[PDB]
Amino acid sequence: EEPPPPYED
Amino acid sequence: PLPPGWEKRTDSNGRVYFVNHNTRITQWEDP
Repeated sequence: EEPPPPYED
Repeated sequence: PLPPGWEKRTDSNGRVYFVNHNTRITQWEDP
């Protein structure tokens, strides 16, 4: 149960 | 080792996740 980080550099 | 449409990005300290620029997605998974 972990979130992914959002794609935004 | 990634086949690069994917790029190796680590999250701040440890962990690498494979991220694709074309689909614009960050995955913990290696295809």
